[PDB]
Amino acid sequence: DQICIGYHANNSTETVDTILERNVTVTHAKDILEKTHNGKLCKLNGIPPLELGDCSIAGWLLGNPECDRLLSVPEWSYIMEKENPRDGLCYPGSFNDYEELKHLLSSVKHFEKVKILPKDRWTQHTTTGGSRACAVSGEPSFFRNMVWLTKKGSNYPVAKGSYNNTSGEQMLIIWGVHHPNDETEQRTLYQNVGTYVSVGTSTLNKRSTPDIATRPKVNGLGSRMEFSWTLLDMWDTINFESTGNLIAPEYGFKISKRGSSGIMKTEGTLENCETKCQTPLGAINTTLPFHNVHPLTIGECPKYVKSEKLVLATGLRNVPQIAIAGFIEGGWQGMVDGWYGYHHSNDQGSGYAADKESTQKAFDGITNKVNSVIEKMNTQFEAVGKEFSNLERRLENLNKKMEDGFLDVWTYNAELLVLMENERTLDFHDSNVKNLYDKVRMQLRDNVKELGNGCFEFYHKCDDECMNSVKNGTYDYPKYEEESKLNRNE
Amino acid sequence: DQICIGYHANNSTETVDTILERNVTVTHAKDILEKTHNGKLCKLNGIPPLELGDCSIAGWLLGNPECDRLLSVPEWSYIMEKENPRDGLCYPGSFNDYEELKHLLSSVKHFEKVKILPKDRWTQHTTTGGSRACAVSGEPSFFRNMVWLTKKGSNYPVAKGSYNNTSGEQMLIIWGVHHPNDETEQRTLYQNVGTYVSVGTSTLNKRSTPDIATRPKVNGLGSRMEFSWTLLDMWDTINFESTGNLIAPEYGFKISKRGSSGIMKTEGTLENCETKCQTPLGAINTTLPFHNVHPLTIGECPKYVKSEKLVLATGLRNVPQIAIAGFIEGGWQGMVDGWYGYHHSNDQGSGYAADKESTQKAFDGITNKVNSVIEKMNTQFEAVGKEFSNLERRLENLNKKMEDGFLDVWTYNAELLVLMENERTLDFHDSNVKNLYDKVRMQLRDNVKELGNGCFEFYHKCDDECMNSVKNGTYDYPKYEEESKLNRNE
Amino acid sequence: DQICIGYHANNSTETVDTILERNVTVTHAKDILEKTHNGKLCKLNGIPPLELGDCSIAGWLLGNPECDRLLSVPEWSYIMEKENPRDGLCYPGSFNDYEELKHLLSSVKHFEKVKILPKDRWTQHTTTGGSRACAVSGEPSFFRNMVWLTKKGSNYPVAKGSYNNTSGEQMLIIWGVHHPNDETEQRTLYQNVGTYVSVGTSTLNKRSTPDIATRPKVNGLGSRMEFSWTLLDMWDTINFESTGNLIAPEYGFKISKRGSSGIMKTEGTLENCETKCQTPLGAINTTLPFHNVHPLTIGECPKYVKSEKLVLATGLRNVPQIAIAGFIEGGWQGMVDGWYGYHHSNDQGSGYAADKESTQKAFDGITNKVNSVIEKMNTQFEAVGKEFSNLERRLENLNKKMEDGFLDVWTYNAELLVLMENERTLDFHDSNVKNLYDKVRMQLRDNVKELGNGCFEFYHKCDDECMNSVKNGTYDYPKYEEESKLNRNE
Ligand SMILES: *[C@@H]1O[C@H](CO)[C@@H](O)[C@H](O)[C@H]1NC(C)=O
Ligand SMILES: *[C@@H]1O[C@H](CO)[C@@H](O)[C@H](O)[C@H]1NC(C)=O
Ligand SMILES: *[C@@H]1O[C@H](CO)[C@@H](O)[C@H](O)[C@H]1NC(C)=O
Ligand SMILES: *[C@@H]1O[C@H](CO)[C@@H](O)[C@H](O)[C@H]1NC(C)=O
Ligand SMILES: *[C@@H]1O[C@H](CO)[C@@H](O)[C@H](O)[C@H]1NC(C)=O
Ligand SMILES: *[C@@H]1O[C@H](CO)[C@@H](O)[C@H](O)[C@H]1NC(C)=O
Ligand SMILES: *[C@@H]1O[C@H](CO)[C@@H](O)[C@H](O)[C@H]1NC(C)=O
Ligand SMILES: *[C@@H]1O[C@H](CO)[C@@H](O)[C@H](O)[C@H]1NC(C)=O
Ligand SMILES: *[C@@H]1O[C@H](CO)[C@@H](O)[C@H](O)[C@H]1NC(C)=O
Ligand SMILES: *[C@@H]1O[C@H](CO)[C@@H](O)[C@H](O)[C@H]1NC(C)=O
Ligand SMILES: *[C@@H]1O[C@H](CO)[C@@H](O)[C@H](O)[C@H]1NC(C)=O
Ligand SMILES: *[C@@H]1O[C@H](CO)[C@@H](O)[C@H](O)[C@H]1NC(C)=O
Repeated sequence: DQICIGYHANNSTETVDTILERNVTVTHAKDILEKTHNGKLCKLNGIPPLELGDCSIAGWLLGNPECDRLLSVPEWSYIMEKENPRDGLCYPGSFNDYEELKHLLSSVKHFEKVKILPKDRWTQHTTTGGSRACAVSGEPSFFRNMVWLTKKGSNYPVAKGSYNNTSGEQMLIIWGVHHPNDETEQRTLYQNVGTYVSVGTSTLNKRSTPDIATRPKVNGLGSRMEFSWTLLDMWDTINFESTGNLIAPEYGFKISKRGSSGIMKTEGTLENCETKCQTPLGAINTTLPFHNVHPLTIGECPKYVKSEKLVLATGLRNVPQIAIAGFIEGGWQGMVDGWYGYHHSNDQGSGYAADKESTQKAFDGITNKVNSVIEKMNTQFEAVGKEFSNLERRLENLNKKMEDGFLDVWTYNAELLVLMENERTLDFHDSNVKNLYDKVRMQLRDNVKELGNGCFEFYHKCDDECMNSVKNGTYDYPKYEEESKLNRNE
Repeated sequence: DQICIGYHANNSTETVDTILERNVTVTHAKDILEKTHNGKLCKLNGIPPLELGDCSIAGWLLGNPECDRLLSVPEWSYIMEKENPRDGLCYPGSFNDYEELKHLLSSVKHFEKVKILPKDRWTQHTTTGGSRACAVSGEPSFFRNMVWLTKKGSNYPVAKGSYNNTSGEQMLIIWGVHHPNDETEQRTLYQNVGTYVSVGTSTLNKRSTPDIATRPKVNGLGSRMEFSWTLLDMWDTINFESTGNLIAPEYGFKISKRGSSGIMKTEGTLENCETKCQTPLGAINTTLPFHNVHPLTIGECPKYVKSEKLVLATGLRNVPQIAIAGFIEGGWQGMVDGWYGYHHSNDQGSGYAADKESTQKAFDGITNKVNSVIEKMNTQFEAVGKEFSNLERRLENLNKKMEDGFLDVWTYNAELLVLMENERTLDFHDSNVKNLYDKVRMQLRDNVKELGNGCFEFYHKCDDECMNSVKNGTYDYPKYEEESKLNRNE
Repeated sequence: DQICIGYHANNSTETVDTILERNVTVTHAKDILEKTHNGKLCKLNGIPPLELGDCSIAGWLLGNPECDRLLSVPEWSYIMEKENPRDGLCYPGSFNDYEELKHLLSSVKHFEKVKILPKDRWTQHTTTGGSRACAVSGEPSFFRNMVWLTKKGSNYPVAKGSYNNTSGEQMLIIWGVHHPNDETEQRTLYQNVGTYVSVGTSTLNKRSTPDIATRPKVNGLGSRMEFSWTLLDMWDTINFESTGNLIAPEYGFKISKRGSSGIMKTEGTLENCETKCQTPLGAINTTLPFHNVHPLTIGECPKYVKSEKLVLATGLRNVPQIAIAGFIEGGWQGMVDGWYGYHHSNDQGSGYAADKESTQKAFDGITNKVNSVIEKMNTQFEAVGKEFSNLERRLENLNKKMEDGFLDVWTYNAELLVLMENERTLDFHDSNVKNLYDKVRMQLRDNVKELGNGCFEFYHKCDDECMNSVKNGTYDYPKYEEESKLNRNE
């Protein structure tokens, strides 16, 4: 008769990394890093994004004639913009606080265009001005959401306009100021020199004066146009007053829906698909705590790491070599129902077996460990992306260094955690096997003979019921004291 | 004769969490998180705070007529301000670089008011202006710390004034510019059109021109007042010059004391205590590495975590059940003098004991562990809290993201550290018990018989001195070697 | 005849720190923190720095007469500047966006000065102005890279100038505006009142008006000069137009070489030495992952921490005290071959030996642990250091807070890592020795008698070949079973 204690081995080729060893083959493993994507731009939670195409945000809001497909725009989940859009400001100029406007748009999901100043109200001025830069079918034209005021006859009276925000939400209003190239242009367009443009709300007070100077020609013109924006609160009034050089708004954008959104810089096209996580390269469908696809992401997505491999060991170490010995020589390829178990060879045949309580405890421990590593990570809606102007380099560097530092910290945390946990579980398995061996040895006492390979040779004749009692921890030592004593002394 | 090796158990119900198991009952535990406060706003280090009430910082510094109780304020530890103060700028207008001024006030603990420009020196102007917006008992009034200059007769001469900073410390000076509603108001107040206000120091050069336009009525007036502030260095001069629309200062604020302070947004009223860490909800009396009361604190306070439980295990696992058995079947409820011990049973009675060396070593190790966990955390006087305007949303988002990232980093660190250290301790105790058993077995050798439940049956007769020796570590094997061989063979 | 198992001891006094106990003496240890430096300012990768001396960046770029040595500066690796330089703006004034220019200079390694507007093209103006502030050898002078335009006779015509950037790279151009003290000075210099300065590029449009007011006297003058700068793109034009108060540039700075440089604030002088890492206190010459010299470094430098000691244990605990006993009583001073070994004593002699397999496994384990700790840290180039004005205190506080937080996080990480891995290394060594003892006992079975101090006593007579077989792992139990059974019973 004979009983042996050993562990389980299979044909797996999965390897993990520990703090003491590299490339350790294991029976089972779990990957906690996602490295794949579908390479497509899809809908987020069932709502399609807003595809700007070759247009810019300023061109969309101002009403560029080449962006006429965006006159009415439905609800969106995020905005897709090209890195260097072509159709922006057709008339050369600037746009004050552009990055602030984009950041505000990062948390707006829908707009509603409202006619706040009808074009026909300017009954004392000419409202049909145009330029060759914003030309449609050769003929000169202008922005579709703005009105250009010009003298009627040889008179430019004071232009006054007001609007009381009775819409129901905050309103975004954009106006502009014209900077001509020479005094002849100023006198031909506005008939007076020394003009002003005045805009004032309950919390805003701005006055601007045109600048007349020769400038390098952009898009064929030496003139410029400066645009400004404001947010009109509910039940608040905006006033306009100008003696010349005023580009007046005809529409105002009301914030109809609010939420978490962002601007994605991409050159692709929307495709028919759905997802819950979106990256500039493609969507992610995963349930793991890490990924290394792209730092910029929109939606509820796992943390981003600069790691090419993060594998948690779950099973034992694969050292399969092997009367039949025990755990000392190596693992077993015949035990296919548990991690740790027994092996017996008596008169009524032989065979393998598997201990239940120890395997259950080890399995529960490993499951708790992996769940604790996974669920201890906070996931929220992250839309990390910001634009800075050419005079805001220090702020941009600060933002970049902050993101880089946090990324490095989390990379170090994940790597060290996995490296140490793999070593601990590998030692845990050996400790469990040794504990089972010690328990069996203590329960058997002097009635058996050790062999040095994890196997015990019995002195008495142990049948199947006695082996079952041994495996279940119900061995009756007194029942075999007299029997085993005779052979031991002989 | 029996001598058993075991550990201590009690009737505790405290539970700790490890990385392999959850809700593990322990004999002793230590809490390293505090979740309680007294809910009272009250003194920091013996210095009462500055309670503004319904007044804002701008209203206090300018001298709003509704804040006359603040015209002479003593030392303070921190400033208490409401979220939306009611008595600020009685005259509608704006304040330039308001948030920078508040940040500067975050490091000032006392002000001294110095009369730098007496009201009676303006002998060629009228210095009794007022408005219905700032009215006391119905009659018009004005800010108590500034002078409104108006034409005398029908002339407004050029106004000049200067001050040389001979006070011994840095001084804060505030001036304002008036923006009328129409030309008639400008003519009846200053008699001139196209005026300027010039303020200049060694490192400052500012000139402003009033803007005349129709604006929505706030507090009944279409006019606005714009205020600016500067910091005048020691032995430096400030120059004022204006042809109209100048609100001139009468007082200056010199920084008498400097230190660490802050602005707390609460709606409560000062009460009586003597604390050292203040939160907007209440005070904290703690000696623990962490807390979860409120993020924004003033003083030296523990690190803030988004954790509801952080308990460190400092004792053994509580297995209640135990002739008398050993550590195989569980712990003892009758050994009340230590962690690891013995239990002997000879003809002269049977009682418990306690090994002192092992218990002392384990106690020292656990104490060093907890002190290493607690004492490596750096604590310092932190006054987190900053303010941003409507046109600085990117900066606000950057600040919030930085604070949140650091908070999650520390949360993960603390939770993982506690989870691992609990397993380390629970394995340490079992290893110590195993080592004690192994040492006793090795020094006893063949003279005893094992029983598999943790204790030994003696072959000779062991009196009290022999048990004292085996506990001591000076058991004499040759003394009983001949006697032991006699009964072992039989 | 007996054989013992023990470990290695020596005369070292190195000390390490663990999490359960402090001040542990180890046989071997590794220091991973450098605390030393040369104390000199040297050349980075063979390229000497730019020594500004008593000059500022503005003084060097504008051409202060005292800073006449920095007119043909060659390529540099980093810039050395003083905290309060003496030779800056000789004529009192300001410099708009000075900090942005200083930040841009941290990514430029060479400037080429090209003449864009020669001083002789101003045929209708006087270009020989000067002041007593910027005086050389008593006679008045001015900046060497700037031109002061004044009236010729009693006329100041419209001054126009332009330049097309055909140099081959981006250009840095600096201009200025003069602010006089009284109308008499303005009439004496420019003959016109109500002048302007206009500067325009493809993406820039600026207009300035002189300010005439009485100011405190700095350097003997009540007048100021305001300087501004731009970055001209390739194939772009800059236009200058002025009716007065224009300080036109004569040279433009071409970015000839771009890289990663920085500005170091020091009061020292350059010395003849080479280095790869530079700090304001000296140069670092290391391979270690950490240092604690100075937070601000330029080059490839280890991470900075606030620790005074970081030592990794790579050996055993030094407990030297010893028939010869084994590992129960202490280490051995005579077994200088490895870490773990045996001592044998038979009739053919006695001596010490070592087990090569276990020692090698432990050695590669410790080496792998050390390499894992050191190599996982990411290093790169970062010229840490930024400047902020007096109105940007919140931004400076944000930068300081972020840097301090990251430094604290990394210090905590390194300290806890060192403690836990030291503990695990000591436990590793103890477990290895115990495993060797268990292996020998298992292989030798009943032919030997245990003694309790790590030594076995053979029942048979074991010669040198049998001892070598025991060390080898090929001890033949049946070959000695018959003889060993005879002596044991008697
Ligand atoms: C571990 O395996 C990887 C590939 O799986 C190999 O690149 C690396 O060199 C291996 N490491 C060692 C120490 O053999
Ligand atoms: C704007 O409309 C609201 C609601 O009708 C009204 O209360 C408010 O007085 C209006 N504004 C003005 C300036 O009349
Ligand atoms: C995403 O993965 C889940 C697996 O949990 C699967 O059920 C689902 O169909 C997948 N969806 C897509 C769009 O691939
Ligand atoms: C263990 O299994 C044996 C099988 O022979 C059975 O007799 C015994 O009652 C079992 N004991 C327990 C506690 O399940
Ligand atoms: C642990 O106990 C708490 C309450 O004491 C309970 O809320 C929680 O669900 C328990 N966890 C498990 C895994 O049983
Ligand atoms: C201001 O006073 C100091 C000393 O009181 C003096 O040195 C300085 O010259 C004064 N300033 C002026 C402009 O006179
Ligand atoms: C126990 O050991 C100590 C050694 O310090 C000795 O002084 C004492 O006498 C011993 N006690 C007994 C009962 O042997
Ligand atoms: C330790 O012994 C070595 C001999 O190998 C000797 O060189 C060294 O000086 C000794 N150190 C001390 C502190 O005794
Ligand atoms: C550890 O050794 C150092 C010597 O470098 C000593 O200063 C320190 O006090 C020691 N630790 C303790 C706890 O005494
Ligand atoms: C500047 O020079 C480039 C070629 O070097 C030329 O193409 C461009 O037209 C020039 N600029 C102007 C305004 O003519
Ligand atoms: C720097 O360290 C290296 C170590 O390899 C050494 O050879 C070299 O002389 C050192 N140089 C200086 C300047 O210390
Ligand atoms: C010991 O093992 C080595 C294997 O490398 C073998 O060559 C040698 O003969 C063995 N010697 C003895 C005495 O077993």
